Amino acid sequence: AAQTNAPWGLARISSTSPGTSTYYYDESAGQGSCVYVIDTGIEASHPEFEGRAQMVKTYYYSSRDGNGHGTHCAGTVGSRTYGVAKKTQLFGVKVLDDNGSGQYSTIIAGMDFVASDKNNRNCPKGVVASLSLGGGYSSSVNSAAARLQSSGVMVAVAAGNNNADARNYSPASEPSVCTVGASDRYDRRSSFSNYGSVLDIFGPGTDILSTWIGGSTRSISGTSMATPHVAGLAAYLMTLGKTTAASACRYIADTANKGDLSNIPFGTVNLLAYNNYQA
Repeated sequence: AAQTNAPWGLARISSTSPGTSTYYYDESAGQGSCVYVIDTGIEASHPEFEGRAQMVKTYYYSSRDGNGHGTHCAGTVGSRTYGVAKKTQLFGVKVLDDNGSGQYSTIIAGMDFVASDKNNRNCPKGVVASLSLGGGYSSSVNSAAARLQSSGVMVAVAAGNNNADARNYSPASEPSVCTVGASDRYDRRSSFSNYGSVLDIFGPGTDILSTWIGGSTRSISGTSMATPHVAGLAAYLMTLGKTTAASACRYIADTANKGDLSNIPFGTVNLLAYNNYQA
């Protein structure tokens, strides 16, 4: 399948070169997979989600996304126009308040929630969790992310936006999950992207168009935006049967575009997520 005039990041993940604008992908499109977006919520009523999104948990007075961040990330995973995996099922877990903040105890509870809640959902092709959040190093936060991964969920986490070594941030620094840095449309490391040996992969993160609250759209930047590209890619590849939740991060690294990014610090992987789709 081909989506013309796609957001640059979608085109990038199906291309061996920057500078194109059509996204190519197998029509299975993540059908039969599920992606949890652990964030500020999801505006599931947005036409872009087509009834495939739902809120399943909140720790606050509402499950609604009063911020937009979670809706944007969910759109990059799986919206019809802005999403990588256009037929996946999206499940929202609101661990962040409408200011975008959350306590680590709540975030940990949300991760353990997903590890159990997947047993209440129909995801025959597999389960992914996208975590566009983080703060300073916490062994308890890292352990929660490790549990979620161990339970059979492909965990993708943002590297962080400090232009610093991600070893000092959580859950970015957890070795067993997939830690995602950000790149721009010219294949440069995004100016704010964290780096370091704990990164597994880069995805598009600068000037990413996706869904927003109020049935709208906007373009924003962050490792928060790169992470759902990788989460959606994992769901897509799991639906194709090419990999599993336990092996998808390694598979994405195996099949990535290699050595094509600029300003990658020595010791950080130079790997850009790529779907290897041959139309």
